[PDB]
Amino acid sequence: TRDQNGTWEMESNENFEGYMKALDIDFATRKIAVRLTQTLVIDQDGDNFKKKTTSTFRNYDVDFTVGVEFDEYTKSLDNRHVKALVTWEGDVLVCVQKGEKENRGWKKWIEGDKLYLELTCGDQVCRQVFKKK
Amino acid sequence: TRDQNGTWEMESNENFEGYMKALDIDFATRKIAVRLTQTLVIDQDGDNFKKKTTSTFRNYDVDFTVGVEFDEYTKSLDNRHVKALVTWEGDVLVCVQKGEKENRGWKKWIEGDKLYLELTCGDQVCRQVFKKK
Amino acid sequence: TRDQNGTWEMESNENFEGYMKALDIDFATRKIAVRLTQTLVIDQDGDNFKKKTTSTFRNYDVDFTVGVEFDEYTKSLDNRHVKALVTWEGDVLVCVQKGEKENRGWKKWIEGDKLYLELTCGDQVCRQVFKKK
Repeated sequence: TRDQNGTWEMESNENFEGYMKALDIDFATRKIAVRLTQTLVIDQDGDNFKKKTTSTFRNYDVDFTVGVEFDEYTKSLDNRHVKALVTWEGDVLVCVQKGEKENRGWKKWIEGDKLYLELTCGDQVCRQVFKKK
Repeated sequence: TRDQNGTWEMESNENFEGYMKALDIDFATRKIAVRLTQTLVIDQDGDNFKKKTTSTFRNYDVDFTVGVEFDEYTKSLDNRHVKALVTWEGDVLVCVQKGEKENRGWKKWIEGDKLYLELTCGDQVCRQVFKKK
Repeated sequence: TRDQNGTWEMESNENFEGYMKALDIDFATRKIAVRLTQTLVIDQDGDNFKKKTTSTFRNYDVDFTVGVEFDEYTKSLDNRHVKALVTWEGDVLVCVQKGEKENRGWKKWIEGDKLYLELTCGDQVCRQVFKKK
């Protein structure tokens, strides 16, 4: 309970924009920091502390089952809650995002050794291609 | 010498926001770059140069001893000078940050494999949880 | 058919600024997202998906030959096109960037185990020091 010697990786975070706003800090810097995850390296020898804070952007996670409508909180983009439904269309993974936005969803399909992802939102359509590593 | 071939890690950086202000660049975009550290990989083949610039977030280091009041310059928050005093209250590491802000401090305690950090400034409290790795 | 379980690195993608503006988000956050590349780790077990998207900076690469004037599109700063010519002045690597800004260039020289970089634009000069690793 008193031994902080360790590399610590951040897993959550609460009222942080309010803490930065209370510290007299502006939009941008607040808008960056909300997208970062910190890592604390603490070297403690008795009463002596050495702390290092490393930042590396807020990883984003999504979990779903094909055919099971689930709640997708679309952070790192537009902090909205959307009901997502993933289905198989051949080998193309098609998704509908029921929420505040109309015509919100995406389509993803594998062609050979590459993954193609088409993002649809209203009138704007985003096509994305990924490379295997 | 003319041999710049090497991985170079940035150690300083002066008048850089002013350099961006002269380049016609605005607040926000400047507020990102001031929080970045670059690493240059220089590959020299005769008179041919190959440079790669990798950008990560700046790590911050703090060293203190509980019971010894020290001056903490909050470079990782809102560039302020505070006289900080860290004391043990049971097994909870409590800190008071005497400065321009009232009720400014933090508390840290280890509970199992997780680190809990509460940041207090006036009426705003920021909760952060870290996991051991 | 159907086993995309694998680490994917972003290589192309299409219209992203229009998609981000349509998602009700902009200003600071818009200026950052255009400079990031994501990598997706997909863990698929039958009909169960676990996806994690970790992001980093897109990084900038430059290739040139000393004495050969080339067209430099100055991204990661203020998106301008400058005619750049890099020449040796003793042991100082000097570059002139002919363009919209006057007296715009940089100089680079090795001093011991450190790399020194002075960035000049008009009246503002940015000093940067790198250490070899």
